[PDB]
Amino acid sequence: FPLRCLQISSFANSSWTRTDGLAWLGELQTHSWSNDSDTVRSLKPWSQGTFSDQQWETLQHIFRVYRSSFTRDVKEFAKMLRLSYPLELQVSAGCEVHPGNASNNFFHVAFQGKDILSFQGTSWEPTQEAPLWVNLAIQVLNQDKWTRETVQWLLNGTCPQFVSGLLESGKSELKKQVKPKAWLSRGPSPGPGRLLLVCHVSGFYPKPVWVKWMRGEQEQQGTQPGDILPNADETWYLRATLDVVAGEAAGLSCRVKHSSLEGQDIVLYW
Amino acid sequence: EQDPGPLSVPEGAIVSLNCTYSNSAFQYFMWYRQYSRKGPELLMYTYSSGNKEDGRFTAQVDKSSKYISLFIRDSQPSDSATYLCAMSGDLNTNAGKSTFGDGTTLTVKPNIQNPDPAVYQLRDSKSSDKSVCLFTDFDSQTNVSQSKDSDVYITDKCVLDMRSMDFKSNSAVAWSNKSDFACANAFN
Amino acid sequence: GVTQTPKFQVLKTGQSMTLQCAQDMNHEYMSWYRQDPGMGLRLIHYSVGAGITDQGEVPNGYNVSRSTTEDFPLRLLSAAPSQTSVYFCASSQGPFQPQHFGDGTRLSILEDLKNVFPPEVAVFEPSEAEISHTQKATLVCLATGFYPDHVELSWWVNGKEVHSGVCTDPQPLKEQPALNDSRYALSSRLRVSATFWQNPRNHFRCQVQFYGLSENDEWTQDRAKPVTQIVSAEAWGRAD
Amino acid sequence: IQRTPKIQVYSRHPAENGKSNFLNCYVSGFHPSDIEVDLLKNGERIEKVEHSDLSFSKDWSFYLLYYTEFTPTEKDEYACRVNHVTLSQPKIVKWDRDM
Ligand SMILES: CCCCCCCC/C=C\CCCCCCCCCCCCCC(=O)N[C@@H](CO[C@H]1O[C@H](CO)[C@H](O)[C@H](O)[C@H]1O)[C@H](O)[C@H](O)CCCCCCCCCCCCCC
Ligand SMILES: *[C@@H]1O[C@H](CO)[C@@H](O)[C@H](O)[C@H]1NC(C)=O
Ligand SMILES: *[C@@H]1O[C@H](CO)[C@@H](O)[C@H](O)[C@H]1NC(C)=O
Repeated sequence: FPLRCLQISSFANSSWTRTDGLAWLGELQTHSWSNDSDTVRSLKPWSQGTFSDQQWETLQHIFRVYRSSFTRDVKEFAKMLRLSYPLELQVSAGCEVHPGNASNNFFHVAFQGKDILSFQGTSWEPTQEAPLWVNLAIQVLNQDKWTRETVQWLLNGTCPQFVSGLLESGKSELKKQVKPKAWLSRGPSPGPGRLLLVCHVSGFYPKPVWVKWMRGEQEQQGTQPGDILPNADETWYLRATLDVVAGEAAGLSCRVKHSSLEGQDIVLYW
Repeated sequence: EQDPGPLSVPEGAIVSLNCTYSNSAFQYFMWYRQYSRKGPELLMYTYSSGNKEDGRFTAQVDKSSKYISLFIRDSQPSDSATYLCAMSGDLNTNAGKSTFGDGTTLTVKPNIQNPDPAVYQLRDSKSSDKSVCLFTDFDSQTNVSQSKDSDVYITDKCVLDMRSMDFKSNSAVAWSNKSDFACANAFN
Repeated sequence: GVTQTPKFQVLKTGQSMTLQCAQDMNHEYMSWYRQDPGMGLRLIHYSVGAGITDQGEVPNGYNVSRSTTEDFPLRLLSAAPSQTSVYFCASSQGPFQPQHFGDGTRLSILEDLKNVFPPEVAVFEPSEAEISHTQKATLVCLATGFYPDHVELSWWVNGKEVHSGVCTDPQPLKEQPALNDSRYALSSRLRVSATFWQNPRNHFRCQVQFYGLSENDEWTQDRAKPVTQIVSAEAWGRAD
Repeated sequence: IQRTPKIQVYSRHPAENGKSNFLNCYVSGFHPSDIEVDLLKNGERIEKVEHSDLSFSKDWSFYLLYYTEFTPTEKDEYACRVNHVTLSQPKIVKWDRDM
């Protein structure tokens, strides 16, 4: 269950800006952070974890200052490094607490889709394929030791402390099981004597699922799974397919294995 | 996270004042000076492990050994004040906000040079009946003793300094409203 | 900087008192500390931003407000002798940045206000012995019988305030060690070269700013009222 | 203009003519963030449409889930109008019952 703090900073020009954040614990979104709000919105009844209201106000202040500072920094770097707008900046920081002592952390920042730099040990280190101006910005960024120190204890101390808290308060919600409903259909036939068999599976929590076409006990090699697409409710949807000749359609079935299915897999024949 | 009690160091000597924060995980460390009848004044602020110089003041930090210190090189009697230390960054101690130590009082005794044993009597201006003599040019090694008699009243050791002549003098004043008050009898 | 109002105040038990605090630095965080001999700085209340206040270490007997992000006033509803202290206002940019402290406020909560008295200021002329053996004259001043310890002593030479050759006792001594509401006494010494004392043209003045009951407060006692007054004693330099 | 979006339209529960359902249009894997998604009912855009918080996958590409409460019929057709800086013309991906 890793914590991923996502940041999306849009800079249309020298005036217009919009930096929005959001946080995920595992597959569930725990926090929301809109450019309009001065507060970090908690989406789950346990999003504050074990942190007291005072601790939570202190962290809230850090992000408030971070947001303001980061924006004036990108703007100052645009002028200094002579970079043209629009600019798209994303920051992906966080950690994962391992059972039952260790915990690794990360802080990656990307520019115009591709990675540019990340915090490594005590300082900002650039990616190998980063543009030569990133090296020039690291020179400025690393000079400020106060931020290099503030990021360092927040990732090594506060992130794991927070994760441990969220895991304790949200345990039940993170361990919840929602049974999926599955049904079959006839896909668009790409051949005159060929039919694409389709297996629909939706409403399953958590995300990990195994949906594969079967003859009997024997697996189907040509099983083409889809993307595990999300629902409005924190559930998911999958659509596994298999292209076979009209005569081979008889006897074929599709097995579905899910943590909610208490051993009893959904076996739907054609 | 605190520091200890009183210290008395002679002029131009290196003063070592330290704070320990075991067991807490502070990140940013402050140092303050507070003179009598005044408010605290920030000396130094350091967030990183190691030393930072600022004139006659060195602020050493050890995040590993969990102890911080302030060194005053060639200390002047000007430095005589209370030295308060505060620490921040620990999200578990006052949710990150600074935690203050109890405080350390410091007294820097002046370089006497020429000593003079004298206690002359001084008559008042407007009222020419009242009298109170002062035992000026006292020794640094000599401590001002408090009076045992309710009638007699003596003041603590005080050091005056001249900005032009660069002269310092340890003076103590004594006064009483008793029938026939003697200078020699008052000093004890 | 931080400027707290007032500097001194003497009040009676169970009386309301709001001591003001200003900050122009645009700091989010603001705090109220009280300092007593031994315990040091104890947090009363703190404000992390406008419309947000929380309890400190010793928050009982006190009220706080943060209507704006510049003013943080401390209020005492029923003031008691347990609140007779030195109050400090501190403002900080953030929870980790260093604080900027005010000059402090001295509070005197008395059960009976009959104990309030201004200081009797008298300047003692320098001795001929210290002017003939050391060739340096030291004029010492003594202000006796004042309660509470809410005074400010200053040395003025020829109209202008002086700081060189000046030394005032930091902790004033009480006349009676048994009595809790005992009058205080403070001594101050001014040392000037033989050429300055002998000159009859130069003038020496010593002012003591006392902080007592305002003309707005009642005074049923037959004796003279102890108001906020500057009690000063004059001394003229002589050649012989 | 760096990465073109992936538009996929699907219902919450298995389609049944008459009963209430939820229509999901999942605009996946695009870059930059600026995207204009409008779910339509027989050509005209559905006014009361909600959407998740704009987020990005590991590869830094963005993803969004546009959803609304609706009712399916044999006559009525649904789709989502997606316009990005990569798309030279707003792409309209029709909702299929079978797929
Ligand atoms: C524990 C986690 C709990 C999770 C809860 C859920 C959160 C909500 C969800 C998502 C949040 C969004 C994801 C981002 C996470 C990052 C967390 C912020 C903590 C970092 C501390 C930085 C200190 C600071 O603020 N630093 C500022 C201010 O520093 C100045 O003031 C200080 C006192 O305030 C000191 O005086 C100091 O010396 C001085 O520099 C810097 O300006 C900084 O450079 C900002 C930018 C840092 C990011 C650097 C990366 C940017 C590189 C790209 C630039 C290239 C531009 C190309 C045009
Ligand atoms: C910046 O962009 C916004 C629209 O995104 C526009 O309204 C504004 O005029 C622009 N400002 C400048 C200085 O280009
Ligand atoms: C984003 O927030 C800032 C204040 O932090 C505001 O000035 C700006 O107008 C906002 N931009 C948008 C596009 O909402």
